[PDB]
Amino acid sequence: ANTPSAKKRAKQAEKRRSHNASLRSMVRTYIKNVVKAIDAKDLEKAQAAFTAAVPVIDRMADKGIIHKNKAARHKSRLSGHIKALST
Amino acid sequence: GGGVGGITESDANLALASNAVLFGFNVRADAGARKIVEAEGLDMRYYNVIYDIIED
Amino acid sequence: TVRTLTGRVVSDKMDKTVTVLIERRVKHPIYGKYVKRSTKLHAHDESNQCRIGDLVTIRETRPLAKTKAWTLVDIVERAV
Amino acid sequence: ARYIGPKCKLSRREGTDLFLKSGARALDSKCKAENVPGQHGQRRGRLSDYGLQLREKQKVRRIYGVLERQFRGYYQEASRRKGSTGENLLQLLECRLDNVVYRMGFGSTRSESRQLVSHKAITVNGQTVNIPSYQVKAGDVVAVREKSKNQLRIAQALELCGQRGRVEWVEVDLDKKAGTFKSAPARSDLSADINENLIVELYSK
Amino acid sequence: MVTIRLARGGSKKRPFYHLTVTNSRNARDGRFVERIGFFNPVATGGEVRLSVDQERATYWLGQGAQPSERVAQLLKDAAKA
RNA sequence: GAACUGAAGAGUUUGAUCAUGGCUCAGAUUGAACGCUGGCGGCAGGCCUAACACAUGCAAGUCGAGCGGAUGAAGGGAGCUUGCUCCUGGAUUCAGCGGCGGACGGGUGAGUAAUGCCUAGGAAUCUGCCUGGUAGUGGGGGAUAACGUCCGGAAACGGGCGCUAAUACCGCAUACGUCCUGAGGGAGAAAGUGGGGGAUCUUCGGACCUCACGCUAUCAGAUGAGCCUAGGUCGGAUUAGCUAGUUGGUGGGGUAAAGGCCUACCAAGGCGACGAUCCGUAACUGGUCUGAGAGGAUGAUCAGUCACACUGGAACUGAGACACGGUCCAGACUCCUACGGGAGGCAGCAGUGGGGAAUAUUGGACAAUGGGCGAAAGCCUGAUCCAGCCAUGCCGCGUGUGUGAAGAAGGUCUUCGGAUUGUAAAGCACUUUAAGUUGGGAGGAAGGGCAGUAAGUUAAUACCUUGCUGUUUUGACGUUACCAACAGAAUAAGCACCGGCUAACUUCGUGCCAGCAGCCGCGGUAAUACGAAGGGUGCAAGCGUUAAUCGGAAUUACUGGGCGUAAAGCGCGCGUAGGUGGUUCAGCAAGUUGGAUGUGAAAUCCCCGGGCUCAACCUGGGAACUGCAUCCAAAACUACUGAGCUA
Ligand SMILES: [Mg+2]
Ligand SMILES: [Mg+2]
Ligand SMILES: [Mg+2]
Ligand SMILES: [Mg+2]
Ligand SMILES: [Mg+2]
Ligand SMILES: [Mg+2]
Ligand SMILES: [Mg+2]
Ligand SMILES: [Mg+2]
Ligand SMILES: [Mg+2]
Ligand SMILES: [Mg+2]
Ligand SMILES: [Mg+2]
Ligand SMILES: [Mg+2]
Ligand SMILES: [Mg+2]
Ligand SMILES: [Mg+2]
Ligand SMILES: [Mg+2]
Ligand SMILES: [Mg+2]
Ligand SMILES: [Mg+2]
Ligand SMILES: [Mg+2]
Ligand SMILES: [Mg+2]
Ligand SMILES: [Mg+2]
Ligand SMILES: [Mg+2]
Ligand SMILES: [Mg+2]
Ligand SMILES: [Mg+2]
Ligand SMILES: [Mg+2]
Ligand SMILES: [Mg+2]
Ligand SMILES: [Mg+2]
Ligand SMILES: [Mg+2]
Ligand SMILES: [Mg+2]
Ligand SMILES: [Mg+2]
Ligand SMILES: [Mg+2]
Ligand SMILES: [Mg+2]
Ligand SMILES: [Mg+2]
Ligand SMILES: [Mg+2]
Ligand SMILES: [Mg+2]
Ligand SMILES: [Mg+2]
Ligand SMILES: [Mg+2]
Ligand SMILES: [Mg+2]
Ligand SMILES: [Mg+2]
Ligand SMILES: [Mg+2]
Ligand SMILES: [Mg+2]
Ligand SMILES: [Mg+2]
Ligand SMILES: [Mg+2]
Ligand SMILES: [Mg+2]
Ligand SMILES: [Mg+2]
Ligand SMILES: [Mg+2]
Ligand SMILES: [Mg+2]
Ligand SMILES: [Mg+2]
Ligand SMILES: [Mg+2]
Ligand SMILES: [Mg+2]
Ligand SMILES: [Mg+2]
Ligand SMILES: [Mg+2]
Ligand SMILES: [Mg+2]
Ligand SMILES: [Mg+2]
Ligand SMILES: [Mg+2]
Ligand SMILES: [Mg+2]
Ligand SMILES: [Mg+2]
Ligand SMILES: [Mg+2]
Ligand SMILES: [Mg+2]
Ligand SMILES: [Mg+2]
Ligand SMILES: [Mg+2]
Ligand SMILES: [Mg+2]
Repeated sequence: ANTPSAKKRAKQAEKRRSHNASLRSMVRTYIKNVVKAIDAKDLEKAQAAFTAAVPVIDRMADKGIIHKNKAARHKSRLSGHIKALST
Repeated sequence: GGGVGGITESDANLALASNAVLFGFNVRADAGARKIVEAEGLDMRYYNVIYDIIED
Repeated sequence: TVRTLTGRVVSDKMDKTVTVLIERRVKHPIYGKYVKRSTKLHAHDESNQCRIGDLVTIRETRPLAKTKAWTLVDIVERAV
Repeated sequence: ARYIGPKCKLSRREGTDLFLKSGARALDSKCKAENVPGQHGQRRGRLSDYGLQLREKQKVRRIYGVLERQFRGYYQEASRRKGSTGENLLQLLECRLDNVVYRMGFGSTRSESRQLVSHKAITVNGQTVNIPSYQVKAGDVVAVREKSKNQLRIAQALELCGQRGRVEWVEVDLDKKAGTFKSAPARSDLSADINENLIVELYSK
Repeated sequence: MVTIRLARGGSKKRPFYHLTVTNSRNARDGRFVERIGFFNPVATGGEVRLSVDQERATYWLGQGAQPSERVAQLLKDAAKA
């Protein structure tokens, strides 16, 4: 960089990336738990994982880590998969 | 051909057109003149003392 | 309302989709003669009810695949 | 630029009057105006159609004292305007400020009226104009600045314009040297010797 | 945002202004949305000093367009008359 | 009322003629270059070549009214004594955290023949700041820079330990809208600052009331972008086959959003002589130059879109970038160095070398219009406004005006008589534009500070917002535009050509030489063609030459040409695609015709006006944009459908 503004922006951007990566991995792991539970044909596990995973998905969409459309899509598809599994 | 400054394409292909020897005293050739000198078989000598030039 | 295109069916070997040929007649820019041009479109046939030689009508919708954004609404001249 | 030099070889070469001196004494008894200028003066030398067209254009230009580029501009404007460019060119030439000052008797010739206009001695609408190309409109009042009303030049110019013919399209107020431009003079108000068809023919090639 | 400002035309030391409705991040004399009149700092004679479309100006001010300082002053002056 | 109105030919094949046919010329234009010459101003333009390499300056910062900390005025004072110390207070200034901006403005045209551009459409999306509604801002928690401390390094600077705030960060509470879920139910927010105050308690620390700014969910609007379809967009066939995620279906994943966008199975499809693939070339458009038009050529300056930022990739942050003065990796090339070890990217504004026939100043100011931040003063701004250089272009003005025959002197030619340069000069008399000097003198300026008053907001003559009033304050250009006075004719004309085409002629030198030349052609002893001199003809602060486009060229002929002998009918059949279709009714409405609506950016071209003393130039309204799409109507012709008739 050549000016102080660029250096400060680079420093702040590195901090932002460090903060955001952990939360994104959090959301991914919470979704993957539900996906694995569904793939194993386990109902009670599926409801437990879905109930644990919906609040974090909504909270992280609200914080701005992901877009709310993605949260709605994930919720809809997980709900459909679980409801189809129950029958 | 005389001149002051580095060896250029103009004097390189001025030497090419006269079967001349290209002498540079305390100067260097640039990239284009180097390309031209490599392309043909022009002989180019560098120097930093005038008596080396006189001897050659 | 909705604008449509009318043309012949030239291929139905694909699944749930048909190839439609649309004939247009355009005046030549410089010499003034009228020449005929052809357009080939891939239309969506949900129930595979169109055969080669049929004269049908289609409309425009959102893309359904790549190179497929037209859907047929009526078969009006059944082939022999 | 401007043509500055012998202003009578032009008359001999064109072969017409082509007023350039004050007209006080004469034209014949100053130059023997029957031979073309130069050593080969006695030769006649009948010339071609292009020569006739060129001579006609040169005669008009030397009458009104304008150069070639300004004349081309005048021709383009006359062609752009409606109604028979042939006399449109004359309408437009006859409205220049120096020509109008000449026609009002303030100057003996066109060069002296140009001298007057360029040297800030003429007001058009009560305000000074010094461009010898200003197209005066119908109804303007060309006058003379009060500090320039005692020049003799105007006195001789007026007393000599008293006898050259009645223009009958400008009214000059002799006592205090104020004029008026009623309108542009129609083709029938000018001399019927200029063949403007030759000019239009020359430029349409 | 969307603003109403003056676009400069005319010539050297002879400025003329168009009252233009533009996206703010455009060139001063670049693309615009609509022109709603003009302003003449010199005028004189038969030239008018400034003219504005009342209808278009009110419509654009109702849609959330922020006029500049000069546009505000000139528009209030035009509304005064 | 107007928006047009418009079209030339000549030279050269022959002893001569008509035709065919090529070559050449007369016109208008350049981002031009060169040669000779050169006074002024106004308005524009100025690396077309090496997307070659770059020394040195500047081109993006702002907010203390978000937050700690350290800098600590004036003062009130206190002591001792001329000055110091101390305290309270504290005005100013910011290295750091944090919020915005940095994705704009500016540059260039390498790549790209179609994920580009142009025209017309549509459906499945997002959109900071901006506008109008709806519902809120309740209560906790753990950190960390700055800082202190300990080492190493030439420096750049780096590392460990401890300590502290926020509109930094994370749970909890609640949800008018919002998410998903089928009703049933479940899920998800915030932040506080600044100016005043009646009554109450409290440290009017404050709570509480009020205003302003701010923050959180959400709807609509505006703006901006993403996505899809149809048509069009250079040359080549001495380039004929191309394609296996390829073409389509299903399940799943992924995106803000449709989609082979990706993946796993199933099928064998998709494109192409209406030119696929390949090769070469090239940003596209409004527009510009020519042309009577139709066309041809072409994308400088101006405006819209696209792509690029030393070369090749990748993502992060963010509403928005795969990021023009940001990050990471690799590479080529320069440099530093103390030899341990790092830095760089002018296709931003000036500037340099280099290449070239060829293209300019290390300028001034943020006064004006814009952009970023701020609450507001205000700060920043090579955008912009202006200056400098260059006849590069367009336009305008000067270099004087009248009289003047001894038709002076000199030159040139001569039939030796004279003619011509020539009213030209001199003489005489006038004028002072531009330039020089002196003195006056606008307009580009809206606003800002302070003070007062009146309305609205409340709960309040508070703060604050808004009208108005008074005072003060602002211009780089700039010795402005413009105006008045003084002096004197004083300070200012060159270039090409003169055989025909093509306006303008003779003498003297030379002798197939020296030379000229666009095409015919000149020059071998009287050369209007070479070189001078007299004279003349065109232009004129310019004039010629060279290079390039259209025209003339009806010489690629759609408008608008030809093929017996000048170039040109395949050696002759048959036949595929294609082009074309004898004659009657009836229908339909693709072509065709008429009308309406929307669109066809602005500028430019054109018409009528208005401002610069005129013009160039600037500008108002109109016309036009000949096209495209959608509706309504008509049925003669062509197309299509049904039924006939026989030439
Ligand atoms: Mg949120
Ligand atoms: Mg599909
Ligand atoms: Mg001129
Ligand atoms: Mg002959
Ligand atoms: Mg360049
Ligand atoms: Mg600071
Ligand atoms: Mg740009
Ligand atoms: Mg390019
Ligand atoms: Mg290619
Ligand atoms: Mg909650
Ligand atoms: Mg909170
Ligand atoms: Mg927060
Ligand atoms: Mg604030
Ligand atoms: Mg297309
Ligand atoms: Mg696969
Ligand atoms: Mg799917
Ligand atoms: Mg994205
Ligand atoms: Mg696609
Ligand atoms: Mg699929
Ligand atoms: Mg091809
Ligand atoms: Mg290229
Ligand atoms: Mg023609
Ligand atoms: Mg092109
Ligand atoms: Mg450029
Ligand atoms: Mg542009
Ligand atoms: Mg790169
Ligand atoms: Mg992001
Ligand atoms: Mg980019
Ligand atoms: Mg950047
Ligand atoms: Mg740079
Ligand atoms: Mg530069
Ligand atoms: Mg470079
Ligand atoms: Mg050079
Ligand atoms: Mg030059
Ligand atoms: Mg400014
Ligand atoms: Mg400050
Ligand atoms: Mg600075
Ligand atoms: Mg500066
Ligand atoms: Mg000039
Ligand atoms: Mg020159
Ligand atoms: Mg004599
Ligand atoms: Mg002023
Ligand atoms: Mg002749
Ligand atoms: Mg001789
Ligand atoms: Mg000749
Ligand atoms: Mg000669
Ligand atoms: Mg030429
Ligand atoms: Mg032609
Ligand atoms: Mg030609
Ligand atoms: Mg024909
Ligand atoms: Mg022929
Ligand atoms: Mg023959
Ligand atoms: Mg023969
Ligand atoms: Mg035959
Ligand atoms: Mg056939
Ligand atoms: Mg028929
Ligand atoms: Mg047929
Ligand atoms: Mg337009
Ligand atoms: Mg006027
Ligand atoms: Mg119109
Ligand atoms: Mg009918």
